[PDB]
Amino acid sequence: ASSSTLEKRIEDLEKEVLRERQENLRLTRLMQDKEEMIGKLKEEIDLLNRDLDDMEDENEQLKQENKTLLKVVGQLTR
Amino acid sequence: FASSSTLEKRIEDLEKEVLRERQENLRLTRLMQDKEEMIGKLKEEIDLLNRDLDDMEDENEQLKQENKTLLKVVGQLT
Ligand SMILES: [K+]
Ligand SMILES: [K+]
Ligand SMILES: [K+]
Ligand SMILES: [K+]
Ligand SMILES: [K+]
Ligand SMILES: [K+]
Repeated sequence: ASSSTLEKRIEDLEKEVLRERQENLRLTRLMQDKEEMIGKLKEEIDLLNRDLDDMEDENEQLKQENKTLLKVVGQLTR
Repeated sequence: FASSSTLEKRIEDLEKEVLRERQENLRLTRLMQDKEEMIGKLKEEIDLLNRDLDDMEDENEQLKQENKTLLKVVGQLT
């Protein structure tokens, strides 16, 4: 094993380490992005479910009003 | 100047390092694929909830026009 070949092996491997560290940094940051996205989506789901609950309530209320008005008309017909 | 042995160990160490960092990036890659799947399902859920909210919107409008008609009927009778 000649010292020149060894020194070049070291040079190459060190380049490699730097490269893969860059790639890992990239992946880590991307990971944080995906995580943020998951958070926002989950929040959006919670909001949508609150909206859905609100709609269920407004509609049930309207159905009871209709039931009442229909009942009234029923009385004005008999 | 560095010993052929010294160089051999720097090489040893660097190779261990590369293998380590590669394992780590593999881990991150798989974790990433997970995050993307998760995001997919969440977005799909958002689609279903928005469809449901649309359905509730239509039903809401139908109940409101029905309500208005009934009010009108009550007005014409008494
Ligand atoms: K070598
Ligand atoms: K290499
Ligand atoms: K890390
Ligand atoms: K060295
Ligand atoms: K090292
Ligand atoms: K890669």
